[PDB]
Amino acid sequence: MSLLDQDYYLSALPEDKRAELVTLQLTIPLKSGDEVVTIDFNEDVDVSQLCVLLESENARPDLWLSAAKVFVSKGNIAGSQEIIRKALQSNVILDSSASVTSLFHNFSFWLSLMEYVSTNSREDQFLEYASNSLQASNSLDSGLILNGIGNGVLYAKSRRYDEALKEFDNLLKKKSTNILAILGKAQILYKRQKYSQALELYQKALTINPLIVPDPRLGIGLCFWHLNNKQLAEQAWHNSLKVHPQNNLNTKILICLAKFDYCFNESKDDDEFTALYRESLEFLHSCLKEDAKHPLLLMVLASYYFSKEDYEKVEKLCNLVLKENSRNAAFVSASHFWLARVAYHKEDYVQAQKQFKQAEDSQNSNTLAKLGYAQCLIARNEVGDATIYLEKFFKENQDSKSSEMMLLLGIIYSQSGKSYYKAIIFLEKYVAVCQEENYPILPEAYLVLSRVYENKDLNVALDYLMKANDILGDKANVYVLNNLGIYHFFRNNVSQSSDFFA
Amino acid sequence: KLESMVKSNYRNGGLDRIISKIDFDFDLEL
Amino acid sequence: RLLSALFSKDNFRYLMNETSDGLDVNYLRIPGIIENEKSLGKLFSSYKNLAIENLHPDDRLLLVDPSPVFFLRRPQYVSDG
Repeated sequence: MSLLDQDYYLSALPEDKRAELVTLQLTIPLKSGDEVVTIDFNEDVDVSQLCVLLESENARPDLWLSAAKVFVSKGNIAGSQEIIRKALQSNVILDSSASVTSLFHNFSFWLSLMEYVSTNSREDQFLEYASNSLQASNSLDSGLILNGIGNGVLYAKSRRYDEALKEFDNLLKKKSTNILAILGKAQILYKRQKYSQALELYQKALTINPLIVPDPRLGIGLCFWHLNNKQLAEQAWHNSLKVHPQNNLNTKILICLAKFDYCFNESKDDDEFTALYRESLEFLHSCLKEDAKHPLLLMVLASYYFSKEDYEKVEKLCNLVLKENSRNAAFVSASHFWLARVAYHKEDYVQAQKQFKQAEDSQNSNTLAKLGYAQCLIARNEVGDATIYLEKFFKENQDSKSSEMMLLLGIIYSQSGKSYYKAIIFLEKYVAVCQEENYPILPEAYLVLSRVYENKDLNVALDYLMKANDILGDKANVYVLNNLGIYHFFRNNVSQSSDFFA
Repeated sequence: KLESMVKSNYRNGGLDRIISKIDFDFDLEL
Repeated sequence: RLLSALFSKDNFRYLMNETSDGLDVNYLRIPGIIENEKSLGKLFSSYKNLAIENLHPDDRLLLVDPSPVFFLRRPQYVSDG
């Protein structure tokens, strides 16, 4: 078949869009007349000398902005800002219309956006710089739709989603072929958790432009993850990596996470689990040979090293991530959770409970941190406190499928005795969730259910005891057999009772 | 039988021991 | 081990929130959208020559609904004769 790569959509496009759009050499006419100069961006192009030459020759603003874009690709954000400023100082822009000055103001706006993005810090200062540049551009030329796109992006960064959505509605009124408007709308919808609504926009953008940056396939894979079709997500991410093999390590990280999830939830045997887990570790390490300080990779490796009893290195990585990415609360929550898990072996119940609470406060979506908090409450013999916390969490999250939480609730209520009905409900929910997940149902839940049903239904209790015995197999104990025999004796099953007693 | 075959140590809770049985050397900075 | 099983169930669900770095959109990222002032319009009109057919078959497979039938005509107004 036809190879799926960047060259595929290169050949799909006409040769005008193939070579010219990716030229690393810029042709600049000279002020002397027909003389021109060609400077290759592969070589080390100096910003100051190039700007001085451009000002002397008074070249078209397109060349200035193209050089700025290339220096952006080089990462020279300061150099691109210098290019923009000296272009504003150039005679061409001063003698041109206000439209060119507005376009360069919007370019400086994009420069501020990239400076904020590349650092994820000083957000207010760069946002104010970008806002001032965008306001100047709009005042100089308000008819440019790029000013509206910049306004919408500014609203999105300040979480003014309604105004950005209105701006994208206006852009859709102007034209429905605007790819950037589609991307911004889909980003806002994903931020608003409208995964499917953003997914239609992702598909439309991908169909319109398969070579558009940012990659729509990243959002499509996120939606497939939200729609459980993670296999298609991985396939689309592989296609994106083929199209974008550079500066897209996040796709490889997502692929590694998907492989780890598949290994956890699909390995049919221990040997297959080991093979898949080691392959995922090798792929993660190969990605780490490019970047060795990525906080998410360290957090992921912390799980493996905690499973390897390397708690000291887990603490080192957690502290390093906390120092680097304290802005991200999710990393703080994960580090606190792992510190509490490490201290659990040390049984620092007060310290582990405090760490679990801090993890919950950092990121409330971390259910595991709350479950560890409840477990630590149990460790400190806080039966009532753990019960109250668990009831609060369940009543706030009645739709959450925390099977172990429901099992613990059932056990606590069985110990209480008076709340047997909630215990039955929670144990049945745990049984159903385990059956849906194809996970081994704990026979202890069956024993608790039989104990509860002793005073309600001997038939259901006996059936649950039989199910627990079938799960145990050779693990049947003396108490289970004695209770089965007593059940059959009460059922007048003399033969079965005698066999169970034997 | 794949439903019963998949039930093994990691599902039973012996996942940590399985990871301990998998040894790998990283180029750790810390 | 109960918390280990809970982690295995959860895996890295809530850790994908930071991975949204691909959602950010910047104009300068595209190489050829800026080389001319109207390169945006040219590239928006460069893909009008392309369609779903020109998409790669594997990328077409990525277009999954969240075939024509012979008995559903498209309406007309002048007919023929």
